[PDB]
Amino acid sequence: TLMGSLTMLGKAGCQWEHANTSFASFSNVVACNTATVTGLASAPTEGKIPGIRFANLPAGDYELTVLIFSMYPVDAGVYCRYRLWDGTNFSGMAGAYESEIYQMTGLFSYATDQTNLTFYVQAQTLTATKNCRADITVPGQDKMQIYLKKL
Amino acid sequence: TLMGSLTMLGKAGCQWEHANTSFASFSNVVACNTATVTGLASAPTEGKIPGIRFANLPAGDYELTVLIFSMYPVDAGVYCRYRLWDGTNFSGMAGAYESEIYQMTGLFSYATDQTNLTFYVQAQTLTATKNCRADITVPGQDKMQIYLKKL
Amino acid sequence: STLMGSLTMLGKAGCQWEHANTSFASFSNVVACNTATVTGLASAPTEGKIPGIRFANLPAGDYELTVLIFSMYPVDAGVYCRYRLWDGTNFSGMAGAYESEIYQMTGLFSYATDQTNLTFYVQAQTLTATKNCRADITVPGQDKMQIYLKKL
Repeated sequence: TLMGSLTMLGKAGCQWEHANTSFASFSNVVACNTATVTGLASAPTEGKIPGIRFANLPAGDYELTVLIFSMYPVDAGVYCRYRLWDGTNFSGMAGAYESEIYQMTGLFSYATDQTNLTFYVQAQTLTATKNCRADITVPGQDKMQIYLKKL
Repeated sequence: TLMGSLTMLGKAGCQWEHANTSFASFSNVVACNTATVTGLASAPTEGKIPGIRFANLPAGDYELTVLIFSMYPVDAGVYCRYRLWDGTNFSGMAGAYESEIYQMTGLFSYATDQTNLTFYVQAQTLTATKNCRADITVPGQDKMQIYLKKL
Repeated sequence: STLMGSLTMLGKAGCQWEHANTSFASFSNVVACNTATVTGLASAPTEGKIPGIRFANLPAGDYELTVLIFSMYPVDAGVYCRYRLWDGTNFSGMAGAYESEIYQMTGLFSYATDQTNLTFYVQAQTLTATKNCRADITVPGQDKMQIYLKKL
């Protein structure tokens, strides 16, 4: 069932955020721990970000789960939408407003074998200049686990 | 294993609500898109609602997942309870108060093969006349994905 | 079957667990709670009627642990509580609450070798000393707790 997984332990400085009003992925942050991967999974070519890469994935139905402590809008009074994104399709949209997100789940289907397939956490802020954040800065506490189940 | 799935893409006017103080399913809204189904799944006989039907389902243990952006109480100051319901048992109860639900998960088991088995999202308001809502009115942003896994 | 086992506890007046540990801690036995119902490999935790599930044995592999519970929350306004799933060695599925509730937790756990006497716990931590974090299933016919482990 487990196609692959990716685990990133918290580390000072490992915080992703942007104020894009359109959905956008996060980008590499040098301070992050390298993620440990298993199975068919690898780090995204974009580097240390909330995401997971499958160089090869067979046709089929998949459930993607992101466990992250945690994601939230940085400022009060700001609404942030988050989604899981494979470059083409999205699933598992969620929102945060003076609140946090700790888990996202998405359903994805492929009729043909995939190559170089990356799943991303994306976010959009509903107030320009106000950031949406994914935060694993506290060692020993914060953690991200991403894993893909073949159904 | 993925027993079946049901996907409805968002569309203006496709929102469900009621103000029942007893748990109740939502009812057909004609503006909604026709859902697409895979595997053993079909649309509820009640029509375009948050739910999924299995004309036949083997004995077994099953995890039901509902991904939906989004469900919320229409008015501020109003508490809404939501549950997953198979006609006999409930699972995965959640609440909302000036807040949203994006996902629901339930565990259901059957000792014998089932026929005409429908799973429903149900809701109950804690203030009469004040509605609980499920809302997929924004095309390209909102979507409902319901799927059942055999454990 | 990938369902290694499950544990179910139906709501009952007085079945509420709470503490104010500033460090992550499990809950302890509450006498007013219903006894749990279990399936598969699972058993009730040796600590008693608590948010948790026990696996007297579990083969090496990868597992997803789900807790469905209506509900967990900080007792007081203005207090932040963290919850996490714990197997005595590692944690997963950390969640938080603040004038809000938790209804589901999910964790990913892996074992390179066969496990014996393995218990999974819901643990909590308050960020305001002396202010309780609670798991509440005191309403009969409405509240309940379902815990289950799936082999991946």
